[PDB]
Amino acid sequence: CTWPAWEHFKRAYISDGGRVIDPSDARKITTSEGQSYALFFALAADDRPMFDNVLEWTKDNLAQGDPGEHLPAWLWGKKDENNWTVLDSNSASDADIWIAWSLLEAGRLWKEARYTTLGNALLNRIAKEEVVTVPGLGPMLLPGKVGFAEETVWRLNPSYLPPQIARYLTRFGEPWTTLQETNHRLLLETAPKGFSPDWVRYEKSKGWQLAPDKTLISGYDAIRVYLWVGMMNDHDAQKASLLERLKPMAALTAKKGVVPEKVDVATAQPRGDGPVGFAAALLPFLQDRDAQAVQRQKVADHFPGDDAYFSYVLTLFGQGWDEHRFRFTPRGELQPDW
Repeated sequence: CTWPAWEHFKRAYISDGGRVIDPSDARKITTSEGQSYALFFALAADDRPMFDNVLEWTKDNLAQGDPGEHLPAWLWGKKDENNWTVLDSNSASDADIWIAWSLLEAGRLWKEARYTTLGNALLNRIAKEEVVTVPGLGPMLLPGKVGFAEETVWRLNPSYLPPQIARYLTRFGEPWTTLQETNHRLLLETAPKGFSPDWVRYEKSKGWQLAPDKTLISGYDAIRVYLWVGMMNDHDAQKASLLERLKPMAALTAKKGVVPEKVDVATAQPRGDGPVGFAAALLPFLQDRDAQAVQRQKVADHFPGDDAYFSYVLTLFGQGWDEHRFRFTPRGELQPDW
């Protein structure tokens, strides 16, 4: 009853103490993102021992022992020859959200009230520290607790709140009820050519900043937008509207046979070939049987090695969903494959 790609990921990328190590950083870093993804994959795999191992490392080393009182620091690793510690105390809200959702779903599915308590506390802390009311938009999720909000300009990351997780979180009331609506609009309104940006700015009295720009690109963050949308349950009434908006990414991938590495959000111009992780990330997204099969062949023949954290986690998400390793319900709950 095992998931072999996850078994190997545990052996090759997760320390005995429970931290996900990106081997491609000289500092041998752990990110809150790596931890949150490990929590999700452990829950999908019905792997409570690794879930607890990862969670305990996260709370003690990223959150001063209590994510309910401290948002996890996003970056941890080797600072000096003699000091392995937090490298950046700032948060990353995509990770905070995935941790909170994974805690709530583990508490529900494993019937363990402590996961629920910690997830509820973390979710309230996310709301307190990195959800703000933006004039003209309403409540929005900032990419982190500092550094993305100023008096007249805000910067958002469309990949940071998967639509199905937003749908799930509405069960806890405001601000999650309204955040689901503002997130849906964010995804539709900032993809004027059908490509979602890594990062997008909103300016007071001016609206979204969508003029052509070298930093307004569908790249290594925005690839996950298409992934999240593809993994929505078909009975979520809003999946269709998101697939329709983002359909040019599917058409471009199918035409080329290769997922582009970067696409200019304002002009739709592609450049570069994405890594195997981008191929896997689009498996749930591509609705055409043939285009999907072309990417499936790439993932099968170029499966990521032990030196490729990013392509590996994208592959666990996309190939995992492609292999029915997990599903989401129409409300964004985990539909486990146990």
